[PDB]
Amino acid sequence: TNLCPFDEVFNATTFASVYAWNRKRISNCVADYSVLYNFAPFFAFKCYGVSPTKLNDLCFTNVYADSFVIRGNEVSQIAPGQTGNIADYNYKLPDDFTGCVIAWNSNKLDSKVGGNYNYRYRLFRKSNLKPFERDISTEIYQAGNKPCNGVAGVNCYFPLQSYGFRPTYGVGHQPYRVVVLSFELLHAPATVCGP
Amino acid sequence: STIEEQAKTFLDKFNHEAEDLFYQSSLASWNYNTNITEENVQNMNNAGDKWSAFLKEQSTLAQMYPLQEIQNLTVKLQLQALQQNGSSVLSEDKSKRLNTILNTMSTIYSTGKVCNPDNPQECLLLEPGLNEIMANSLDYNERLWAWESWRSEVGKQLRPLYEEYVVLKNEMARANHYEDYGDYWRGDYEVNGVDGYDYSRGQLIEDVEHTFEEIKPLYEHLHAYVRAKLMNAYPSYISPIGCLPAHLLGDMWGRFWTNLYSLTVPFGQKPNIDVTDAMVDQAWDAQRIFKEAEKFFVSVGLPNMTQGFWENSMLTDPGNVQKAVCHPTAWDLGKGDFRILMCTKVTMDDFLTAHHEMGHIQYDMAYAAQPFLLRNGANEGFHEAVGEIMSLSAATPKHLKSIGLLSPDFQEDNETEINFLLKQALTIVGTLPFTYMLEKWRWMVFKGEIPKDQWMKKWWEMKREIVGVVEPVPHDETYCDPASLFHVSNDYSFIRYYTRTLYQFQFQEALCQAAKHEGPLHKCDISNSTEAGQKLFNMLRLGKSEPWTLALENVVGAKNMNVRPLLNYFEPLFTWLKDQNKNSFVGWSTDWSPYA
Ligand SMILES: *[C@@H]1O[C@H](CO[C@@H]2O[C@@H](C)[C@@H](O)[C@@H](O)[C@@H]2O)[C@@H](O[C@@H]2O[C@H](CO)[C@@H](O)[C@H](O)[C@H]2NC(C)=O)[C@H](O)[C@H]1NC(C)=O
Ligand SMILES: *[C@@H]1O[C@H](CO)[C@@H](O[C@@H]2O[C@H](CO)[C@@H](O)[C@H](O)[C@H]2NC(C)=O)[C@H](O)[C@H]1NC(C)=O
Ligand SMILES: *[C@@H]1O[C@H](CO)[C@@H](O)[C@H](O)[C@H]1NC(C)=O
Ligand SMILES: *[C@@H]1O[C@H](CO)[C@@H](O)[C@H](O)[C@H]1NC(C)=O
Ligand SMILES: *[C@@H]1O[C@H](CO)[C@@H](O)[C@H](O)[C@H]1NC(C)=O
Ligand SMILES: *[C@@H]1O[C@H](CO)[C@@H](O)[C@H](O)[C@H]1NC(C)=O
Ligand SMILES: *[C@@H]1O[C@H](CO)[C@@H](O)[C@H](O)[C@H]1NC(C)=O
Ligand SMILES: [Zn+2]
Repeated sequence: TNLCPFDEVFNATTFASVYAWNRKRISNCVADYSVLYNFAPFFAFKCYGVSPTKLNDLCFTNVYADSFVIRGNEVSQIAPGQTGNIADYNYKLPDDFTGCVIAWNSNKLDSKVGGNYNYRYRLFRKSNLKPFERDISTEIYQAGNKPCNGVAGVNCYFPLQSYGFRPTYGVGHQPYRVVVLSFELLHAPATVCGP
Repeated sequence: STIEEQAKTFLDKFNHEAEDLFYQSSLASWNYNTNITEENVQNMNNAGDKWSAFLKEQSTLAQMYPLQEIQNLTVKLQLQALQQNGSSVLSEDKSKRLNTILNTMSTIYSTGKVCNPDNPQECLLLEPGLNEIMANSLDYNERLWAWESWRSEVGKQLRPLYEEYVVLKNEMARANHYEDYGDYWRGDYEVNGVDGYDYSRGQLIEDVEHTFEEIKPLYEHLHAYVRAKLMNAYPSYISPIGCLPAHLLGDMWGRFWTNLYSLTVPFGQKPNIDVTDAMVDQAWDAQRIFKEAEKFFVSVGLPNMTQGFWENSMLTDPGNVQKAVCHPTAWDLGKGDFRILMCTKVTMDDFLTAHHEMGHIQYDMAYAAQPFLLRNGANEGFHEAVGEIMSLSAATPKHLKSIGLLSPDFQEDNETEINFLLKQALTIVGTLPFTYMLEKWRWMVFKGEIPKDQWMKKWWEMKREIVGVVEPVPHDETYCDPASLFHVSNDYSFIRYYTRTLYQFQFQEALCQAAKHEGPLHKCDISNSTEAGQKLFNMLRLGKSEPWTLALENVVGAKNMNVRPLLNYFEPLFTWLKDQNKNSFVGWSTDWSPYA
């Protein structure tokens, strides 16, 4: 039996940034839900449309796992119907989103003395994004009524900004590794489910 | 693309960079204050230089969004803070001269060294030395020698620099669209734009004088009592109807009358409440003190403190291996970081200082959600007010009885209440006239109502008339007595102490009324009261986002600073003083002088 590899997403050495998050599909395998209940300190295990205990055995078509890390007081925006910097310009979830969100502290792994400036998010955008839409553009955001021609200056700002995580930060500014799951059903026969 | 959106986006960037830069600077300063070394001082200096350069660059770039076309009243204050020119608007030579003058004055004050006229080398500085003489000595001549020497070998060297400093600061203030430096200083209390909560910069003087007028009778009675009890220690140096000499006030400048309790005690045979022995005989440490104060804060509804406080904060002297500055301060590094630096000992004074610093930390945690520029008190007299009101409740006998440091069968007599009230009055009521007089003199000098040749004359006339203190030796136009104080040699304000003293008792009275307390206000404990905690937290969370008038009304229900709650605090002491002063004279005569 080929078990669903729910062991590389939760145990990766490095995680992606908020503005460019990884998405690895899981299919053609029997799913388990015990290798996920470990790592006892879990900041949030909320689910929408499904129950955690009921999630033991259901048949679906494809499972998507998205990997990124934000600060402590931003997990609240990984929920449907939320507005903010991470919801508008980084990751939007639909109002009919079905799945669960898992968040846990990662201060030991993702913090360095002197700062960790390898994790970046988008600050300003000209508009918003539809659900499940990414944008890796690095153009200059124009805050005025003249074009900057691609160089920072007056009314010209660099969009991305580093987090600068440090081990001495508070619980709201500490890094928090977040994994979301989306369950979809198609006309194809259901195969991705365990015994 | 209106100006409002350009200001909004610019403020967002500025905040997101300022958090990181200020965190770096604060961490460097904290490391220096814990580790006194050369590498850490170099790192702190580098971080401070980077922060100052970034602040100057952003302030220069933020001047292009005029205030007249922005209507939100919350981005108004951020842009007002960022657009302050300060010394920047000046020629390079003038700014260099101003900085040189300030550095020279600070160095002269810090490296002040007077020498006794008997042997050339045993000279004493201010701290220690002269302070110990002026605090713990009863000799008339030694105190006079110290008082005159400090103002003759330090103040004489500050007047030529102070004149040029006044001229340059006045020119800068006028160039910054003000009328004088005093108005620039008063600008902190200014409120403009909000209907019904406005406060002109000129209204400050009127309110201060109006409050001092009602202060006057209690201070007169306390002055008479202190003079009556000071004639016993100095039989042939004080007139029964005259003014108090300036070198017998227990302090170098007469700022506080605290050191006079040994001579002006009402009932000497009855000791004050001291729980140091009970603290020692119950195996108490710094951790227990801070846990008890945290429990007291949780008792009123305020939350626990972060897990990071207990690990990253130092509460004891490291030892001889390390060197740290033993000064109790509350640190808000930002980004969820809260630390307290204190060399805690097993003492009641440290027990109350812990409550003070935790009140500071609670205030800092209250407005953590505000933008960076608004993360401060409502005005310059709000943080210390919270500290005092948080420390006042901890010294009540019932609070000490509830936590086990007082015997359950300890009856409180009304004599100890009088002793405690006199102790409080010697340090709270005896400083308001001094602060008011100093600030009024500085304001009038900045305005120009006092010409350069009448500085000392006006200063001593005001001290004789308002405070009730007379110089022991005549002073001509070469001395600069105001410059001898730390807050004048170094550029700092002084009205904040008066304003905070008047706010703290308003806050205490409001909270005690909200706690359904019955009896005198000086016997009030706000423990086990959620209503007082909510009432305080309603104002604590605003920060600078609202005018201080609204913040004050959110707690006390009054639109303006008052003096009635303070007089209610000292009502039993006032009645006792009136009874004891029936055979004496209340008031003073300006004419009498010790050298007359
Ligand atoms: C603050 O209150 C606590 C708890 O007291 C309880 O709650 C009150 C609202 C009131 O209803 C009391 O009657 C309750 O007992 C006090 O802690 C108690 O103190 C008494 C001393 O008489 C002691 O016998 C209890 O064991 C304590 N309970 C504990 C520690 O859980 C505390 O003393 C009060 N603080 C004051 C009055 O300053
Ligand atoms: C701070 O100083 C700068 C100049 O150093 C001021 O900018 C000038 O202000 C005057 C005032 O009318 C204008 O005429 C100029 O056009 C401005 N620019 C320059 C380059 O001179 C600035 O206004 C000052 N800040 C405040 C709040 O007054
Ligand atoms: C996660 O990674 C750590 C680091 O090697 C490892 O010790 C742990 O066993 C891993 N857990 C799982 C469930 O893979
Ligand atoms: C800084 O303090 C720590 C321990 O508190 C230790 O590394 C050392 O005493 C100090 N560092 C240096 C470089 O002196
Ligand atoms: C002021 O700006 C803030 C920040 O966007 C906004 O939330 C608020 O609504 C503005 N004030 C008014 C009255 O719209
Ligand atoms: C504060 O901490 C104590 C002990 O750690 C705990 O009993 C109490 O519930 C905490 N208060 C809150 C509001 O979490
Ligand atoms: C204290 O109470 C006693 C008892 O009535 C009373 O005689 C006395 O006047 C009161 N005041 C003082 C200052 O002792
Ligand atoms: Zn304080």
